[PDB]
Amino acid sequence: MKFVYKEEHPFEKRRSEGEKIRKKYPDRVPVIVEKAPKARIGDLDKKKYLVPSDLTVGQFYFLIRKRIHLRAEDALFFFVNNVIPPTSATMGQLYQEHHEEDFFLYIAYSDESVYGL
Ligand code: NI
Repeated sequence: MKFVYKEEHPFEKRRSEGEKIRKKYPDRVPVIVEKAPKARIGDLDKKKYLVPSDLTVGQFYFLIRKRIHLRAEDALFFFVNNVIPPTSATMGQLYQEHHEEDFFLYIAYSDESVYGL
C-alpha cells in the first residue's frame, strides 16, 4: 500500500531519522501505522510510534484498538508487507524481518483480512 507518510517525507529524511532512532535507542522500534483508505473504520490519531522491541504484536494490537475505540469483537487486521503477523511475534522480530530501508517498520490496518493492500 502507499503510505501518506512516505508521500510527504522524502526518503533521505526518513532514513536519517530512522537511523538516528535506532542508534540512540537500540531497544526501540520506530513504526508508522496507517489505515488502508477503503477501510470503513476509525482513523488514527497518532501515526508514529517508538515501541519497545519486546512488545508483542498482540499488545500493540490492543493499544491501537483502544486508540481507535474498537473492541475484541470488531474486526481489525494488521498488515506488514501484506502479511498479517501473529500476535506472539515481538515488534523487534517484526522489525528485523520487515523494516524498510529508511529504518522504519510500516503497518497498514484494515477491517478485511484476506487481500493484500
Ligand atoms: Ni478516545
